[PDB]
Amino acid sequence: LSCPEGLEELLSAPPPDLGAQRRHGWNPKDCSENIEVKEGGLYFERRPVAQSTDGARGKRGYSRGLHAWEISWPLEQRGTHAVVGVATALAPLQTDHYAALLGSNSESWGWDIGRGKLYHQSKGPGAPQYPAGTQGEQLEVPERLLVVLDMEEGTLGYAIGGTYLGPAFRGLKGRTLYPAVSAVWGQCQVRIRYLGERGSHHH
Amino acid sequence: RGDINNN
Repeated sequence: LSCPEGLEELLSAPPPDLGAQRRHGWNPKDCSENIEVKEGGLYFERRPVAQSTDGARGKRGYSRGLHAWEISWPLEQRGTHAVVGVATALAPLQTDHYAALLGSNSESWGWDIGRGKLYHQSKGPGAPQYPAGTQGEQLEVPERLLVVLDMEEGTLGYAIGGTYLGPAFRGLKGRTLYPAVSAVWGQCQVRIRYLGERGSHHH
Repeated sequence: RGDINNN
């Protein structure tokens, strides 16, 4: 019942086709040097570079409306810091140590899918659990999760297993935000599947 | 390259 207006309808619609998936997928021209974007955007692979955290942005920045996408991140390919969220065009996408790079600054917001913590302007210590509460605490992030960006309310939230888990972050209005992840695992293959948009004020 | 994160 905390879902963005329009999300249920957006998710029930026929999914965007492979062309749309590529168009809204990872950007080969906007990722870490240590990442390769494959299949025209459908997934990326992080090369096995030591002492590096590496990010990617989607090709398309969202300034309005409701957008959603599915991230597929194999359970065995997460390593010590696997973070899923969004970033402005200004967020850094590489650093020379293993860390929750996405969410470590003012330009990025991330959920640590290993630890369950939220990062925005955070170096890690003290970061809050999401979703809050006992159900939320025991939640495991399976291979697939949905990322939901509501630019009318200015929220980012997530869904697993058919259930929206609530807004994770507020304070996103008046930005242009891109799908983003940060990864540390050699040879991880992280997929993005765009699920579409509802551009109108109430979606 | 053989480290904790498969590098």
